[PDB]
Amino acid sequence: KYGPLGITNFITPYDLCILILIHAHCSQDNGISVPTAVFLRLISPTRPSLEWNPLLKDNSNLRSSSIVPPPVLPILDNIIRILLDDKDGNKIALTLMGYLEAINGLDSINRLMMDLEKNCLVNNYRSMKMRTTSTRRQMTRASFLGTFLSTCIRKYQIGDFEMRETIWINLQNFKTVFKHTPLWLRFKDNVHIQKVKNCLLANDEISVEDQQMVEFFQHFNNGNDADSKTMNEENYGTLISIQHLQSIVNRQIVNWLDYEEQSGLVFDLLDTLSLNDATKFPLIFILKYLEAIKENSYQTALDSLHNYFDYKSTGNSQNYFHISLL
Amino acid sequence: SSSSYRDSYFQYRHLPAPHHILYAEWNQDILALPDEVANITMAMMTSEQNSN
Amino acid sequence: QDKIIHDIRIQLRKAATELSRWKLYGSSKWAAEALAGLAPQNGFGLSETEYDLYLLGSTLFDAKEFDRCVFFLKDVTNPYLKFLKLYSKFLSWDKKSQESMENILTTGKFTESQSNISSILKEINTFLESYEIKIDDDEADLGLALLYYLRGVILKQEKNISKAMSSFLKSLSCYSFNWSCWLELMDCLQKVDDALLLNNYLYQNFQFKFSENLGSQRTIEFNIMIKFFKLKVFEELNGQLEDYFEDLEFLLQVFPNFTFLKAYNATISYNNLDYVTAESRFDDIVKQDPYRLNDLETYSNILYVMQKNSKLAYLAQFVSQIDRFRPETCCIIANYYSARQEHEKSIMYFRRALTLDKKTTNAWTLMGHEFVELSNSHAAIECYRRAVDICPRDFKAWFGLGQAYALLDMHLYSLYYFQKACTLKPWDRRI
Amino acid sequence: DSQDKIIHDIRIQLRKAATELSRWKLYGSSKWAAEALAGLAEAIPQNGFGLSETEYDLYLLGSTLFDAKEFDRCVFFLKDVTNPYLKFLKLYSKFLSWDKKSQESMENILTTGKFTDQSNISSILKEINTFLESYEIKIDDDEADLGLALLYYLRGVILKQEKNISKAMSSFLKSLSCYSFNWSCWLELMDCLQKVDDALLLNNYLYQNFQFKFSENLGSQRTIEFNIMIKFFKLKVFEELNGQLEDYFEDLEFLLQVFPNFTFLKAYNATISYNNLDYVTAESRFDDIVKQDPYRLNDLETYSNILYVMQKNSKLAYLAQFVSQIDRFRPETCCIIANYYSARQEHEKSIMYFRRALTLDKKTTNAWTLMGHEFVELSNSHAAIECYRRAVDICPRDFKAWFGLGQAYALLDMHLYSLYYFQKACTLKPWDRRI
Amino acid sequence: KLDEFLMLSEQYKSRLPKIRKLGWNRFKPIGINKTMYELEMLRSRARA
Amino acid sequence: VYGDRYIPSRTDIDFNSIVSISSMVEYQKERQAHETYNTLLKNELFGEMLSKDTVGSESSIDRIKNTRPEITRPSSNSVRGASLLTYQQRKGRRLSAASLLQSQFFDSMSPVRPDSKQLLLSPGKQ
Amino acid sequence: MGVMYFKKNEFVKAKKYLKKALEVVKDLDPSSRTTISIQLNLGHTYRKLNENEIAIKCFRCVLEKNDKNSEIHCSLGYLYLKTKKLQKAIDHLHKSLYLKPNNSSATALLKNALELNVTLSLD
Amino acid sequence: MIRRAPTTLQLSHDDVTSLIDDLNEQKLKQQLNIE
Repeated sequence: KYGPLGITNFITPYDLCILILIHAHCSQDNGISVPTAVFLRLISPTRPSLEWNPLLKDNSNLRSSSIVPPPVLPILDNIIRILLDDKDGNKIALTLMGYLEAINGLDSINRLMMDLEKNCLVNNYRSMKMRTTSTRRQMTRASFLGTFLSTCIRKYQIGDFEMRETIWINLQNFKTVFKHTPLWLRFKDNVHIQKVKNCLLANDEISVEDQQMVEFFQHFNNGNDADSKTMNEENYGTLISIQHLQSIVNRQIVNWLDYEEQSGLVFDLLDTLSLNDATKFPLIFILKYLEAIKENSYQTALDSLHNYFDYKSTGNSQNYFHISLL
Repeated sequence: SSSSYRDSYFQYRHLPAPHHILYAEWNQDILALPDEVANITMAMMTSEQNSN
Repeated sequence: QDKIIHDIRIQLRKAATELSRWKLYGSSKWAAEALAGLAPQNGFGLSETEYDLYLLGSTLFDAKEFDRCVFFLKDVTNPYLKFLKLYSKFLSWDKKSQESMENILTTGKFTESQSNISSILKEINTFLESYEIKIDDDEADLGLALLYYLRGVILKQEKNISKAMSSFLKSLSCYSFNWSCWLELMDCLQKVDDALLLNNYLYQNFQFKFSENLGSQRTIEFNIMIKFFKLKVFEELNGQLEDYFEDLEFLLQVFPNFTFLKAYNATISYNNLDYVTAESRFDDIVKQDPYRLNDLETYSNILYVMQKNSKLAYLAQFVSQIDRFRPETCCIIANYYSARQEHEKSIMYFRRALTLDKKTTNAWTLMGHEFVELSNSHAAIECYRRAVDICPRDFKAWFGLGQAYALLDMHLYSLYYFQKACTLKPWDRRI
Repeated sequence: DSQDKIIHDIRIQLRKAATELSRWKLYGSSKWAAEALAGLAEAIPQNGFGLSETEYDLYLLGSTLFDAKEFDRCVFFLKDVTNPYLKFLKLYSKFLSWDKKSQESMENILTTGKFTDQSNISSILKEINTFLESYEIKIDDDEADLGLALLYYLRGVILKQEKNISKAMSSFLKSLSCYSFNWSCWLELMDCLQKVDDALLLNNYLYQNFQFKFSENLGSQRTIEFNIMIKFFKLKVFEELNGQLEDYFEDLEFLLQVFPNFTFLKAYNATISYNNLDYVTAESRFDDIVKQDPYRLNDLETYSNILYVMQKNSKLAYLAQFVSQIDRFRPETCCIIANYYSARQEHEKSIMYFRRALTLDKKTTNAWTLMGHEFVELSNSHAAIECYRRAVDICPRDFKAWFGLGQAYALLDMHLYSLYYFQKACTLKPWDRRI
Repeated sequence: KLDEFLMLSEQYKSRLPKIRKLGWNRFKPIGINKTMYELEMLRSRARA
Repeated sequence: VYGDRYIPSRTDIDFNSIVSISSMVEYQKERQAHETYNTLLKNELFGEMLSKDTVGSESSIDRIKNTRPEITRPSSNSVRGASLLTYQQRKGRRLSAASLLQSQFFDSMSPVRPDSKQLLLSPGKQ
Repeated sequence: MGVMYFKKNEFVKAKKYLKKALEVVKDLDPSSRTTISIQLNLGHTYRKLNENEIAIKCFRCVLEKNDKNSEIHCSLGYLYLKTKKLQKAIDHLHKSLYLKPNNSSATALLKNALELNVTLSLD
Repeated sequence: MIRRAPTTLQLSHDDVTSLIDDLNEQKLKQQLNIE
């Protein structure tokens, strides 16, 4: 599940996973309602901004009155293990599994995005009661999921084609990573995928001629390894936004300061930053600073401390020199 | 058809990096002329006086 | 066939190497590609003290340091090394020779002029007049043809088309088997009745220099790409065809699995508005040469009419995967956005594709259509105008102006614009 | 006597050296090879390749599709070829397809590197190793052709980009032994060097246990003492790393005799005076370059650097207008103008060009410190701190970046907080009065 | 701290109508000596 | 004698000092009277940084007037103005010559800087 | 002098002196506002003299010498409108208004060409 | 010493308007013959 890590201001493959589930919940054709606990664990880390001063203030507001589960890494192995736990969660998990097999192209991704904006998302509740002829559940902008989906929709129209192209390379790279895992072998065939996949694959408008070359366009791009692959630039294994990464690091340092976490996965992934994510995300430096104190390293701790206060000072419009010295 | 077979003008392969077209606006920048336009910085009829 | 095909191989090997030697990428790319489709002879007039300059001039050109090449060859008395300096001098001017009005549209920034080529043209005339051996008689060689070809294209810049034909035909007589020279000959026609008049010139008045060429190639009718000339003219403008079907068959038997012929052959189906047969012919090319990107925007254009967005989206994904900054890649992507009714964003990618060649196929016209759906009606009419200036043989460019002016209250302008396009394509029922 | 015989030898070799390197469509050394021949002191074409007429047709398709920027299409047609001359071309096409492709992928990314300081790349590396074992020479033999030597160059450069140093060094030495006079090969070799003590270890290896293939190279050249690339290595690494000089004086005057009109030598000679804070003599040396070679956007970045200190604003204003007229896409031409715009106390505009000059080529890390200075004169200390800090994160061994970052804190009242930055800069260049 | 996503959202929103707004003001066709800005101005007065 | 570009020397003038320096019918006469007093005050009170700076000719008053944020002849055309860091300035002094002792002499009777005296002695426009 | 004698509507000594000037400077001054000016003036005298035939050729040769010029295109369009060659004059007019924005006289002449195109019914 | 642009004159308004009027005459009189 490991891979190079990079901050992305676009639709991460993790973001579509929530978009997959919310489509199933709102469509109400299958009668599967995603448990409220599953949602509050997935969208909530993506919610913007927590902030954390290095020192001089400890857990003033970061502590939650109710204990919260750890944020979820953007790997299909970790996401599935949440839904899989329920006795009926296989039905919920396979719904996510089925959709990820149905979306075989970039146009299919646009189909899901187009579907939600036109029908599911609703500007205000005053138009809700007039839309009693809708066969699918509708959502308000101000709701918990409504404000999230608006940002996700905004993050799709904010990009050119090169943006949409990176979505589909990484998702298949993200999807094929889960394929080479023992968990996939246990679910190699469950026949619920085939039923749900054919539910959305219908109305393809062609099955005899174009589908022969549709496979060719997909297969040639993919690494069939029959010949030398088409050469392309190195692509990141995992894509995370700034806000989601903030939730992972804030939870990690708080847990370090004083449902099982994955210390090995988080630490390994954070060590593969392209040195420009570290500038956009200064807190990686202090994560080394806390570790350096644990082993009582003098020179190593100071360098990481100075690094954190050079990037943070420039990012903060407010003067932070008087905080760096303390 | 036939597009890249003609070489009678500046094309996408004559410049070294094909991705320089992404910027493609630096050509239309008038460079500040040497002496008089130094006064417009101070001001931010007067520029010609500083040229004099 | 028999020895005729063997005689083509040896001489076509020449046109692939010498043309590539003197920095003519476009012509050599066609000739080299023709070797693969077809089922080290070295020699040049140079001295040791002058051979170094060619190595010096060639390697600086390859590093794309155009201007420094001109200085280092300030004096060169070699018959045809002078061409390399003059070629670099021409392109160094061209990259900064962007018309002010056209530039606003192609960029959107919204913010010595031509006397160089006047000196460039005068230099070529001065050098030729003082050169030892002229074009007449069995004199001259490959090198002089490049000088005349370069002289012809500069002449076309000032729209001296009448004298441009004489220069190009004179270059082809000296040296044949140069594809890039004939492409510039296409743009000189801009009419239908002159093509047969030019065809009459080739059949009677024109003659080849047998000294440079190999056997069975001085004769016009045994030549192989005089058929290529006839193939190109009768697809750009139909008119009245002479031996068009018969010579096409002979060129198909030769050059097996040649991708350019198949793309040309299938483009005929698009010109005949037979879309169902066009896709099948286009698809076979994709299987054979997946990494060939030339004339792929026609494939997107055909798919646009059929509105097979699912098939079209994968084509854009496949095309953009292997290359993201060639003119056909951006043109296809820009065509994709139109299918999604995002006419406001298709301009951006059409804009990017234009800045790559600025003399493309009908990418100017497709830019104009996207403005019309935005009801701008003023960018489109001027965007349509630029396509007229570059290629006055484009039916869609003229029609867009007449169609756009029809919406405008003054319909009297639209009569003239429709009249010109009427002569170009009288067969259309709509016009 | 013997010197004239050497001159006649160099011309034959440099005519040969620029031939195949340009013929094999790599311009790192081809451009430099012709430059050396042009500046050589005044005192039938040569070509040969073991290719069959059947496979030679593929070369024309491969070579012409290369410079037409369609690298990927060249790979598909040249897949099944087995000749080592062509096998290098296919993998060179694949590598440049990736190297080009990576450039378009990141343009908003200014800083380059990994914070802690492949799979697609490893595909090329495996093909090199698989082909190398199958072929029936595998170096270390007298009958070693140019292509196998040239093939090792690709193996070295592809290894370095994976950060597998100390194995690319050995590969370059094997390629260099079989074929010298490959300037681009030397530069990659120079890059992997990091400290002066490494150069002394590398310099010794070139002397005791290093010998060239006398079969491939022409006579009276394979000798290490009379070579030219070994000399050019001495002037390059010994001074760019500012290392202790040895066997450097007698070589420099030897090169000036053989190469009196070489543009690269004089500019390097001018840079030596520049590096020693001797600006007046540096100006005279550079003035010969502009008159002799007016179009050279390679070392003018120091020329426009000298003029800023000289306060010759008129002369600099000439250069900004003249340099910008050639082209505005080179890294240097966007650095020449920025100096001119900085001298006129217009910082909000000069700051723009320095970011521009860096975007075109991210290897030019010298522009980070200059970009930092224009913020301090703008009374914007917060922005400057990040600008300096990126420079040291690209390469920690940057005396300019540490000092420029130390001052920005010293300008503020935070005197002690700047002591650490100055202390770090001390270890880089202890032998400096300024620090 | 300036949100890089938020600032890049306003940048896209600003440049989007700018393509549509191209023909306004300076742009003038041949045979019409008046630009399209006041074509809609007189059109507005026509109904009103 | 010429400072390096990459390692500039720092002048004594501080960040906020330039913020101070750059700060700006009988009403017109009073406004003109106030402006010359303010310019003279900031010229005299400052200028130690400006005296250490500069290379030749010119004046500290010209440097202050050049800071962006009947006329007599201007000496030199440099418009550098105030600056935190200087490159050209490396500490160097000209040898004493008879003009210098003439200059230090007309300065002996002056309680203020010669440049300020020239500014005040300059006639305002009537 | 040729301009001077054109102003007083003599149109004979003007032509003679301008032709003499042109034969004097046949060899030199191929460009640079001297050959262009003299040939344009001579063509204008021929146009006012109603000898439009040679005027066509001289205006054409000036146009091929230098092309970015609104005056040459407007005068050539006027010459064509003097005869009946509207198909070959409307393009020149359109190019002239492309080159220079206003060209009020050119606009009026082009508008008249439009009404002619309406009136005519050629196949 | 520098020479300015030599005096050149173009189509005035009076002659072009006269040609307009004559052109109207000839596109006005011929349809009377047709009718």
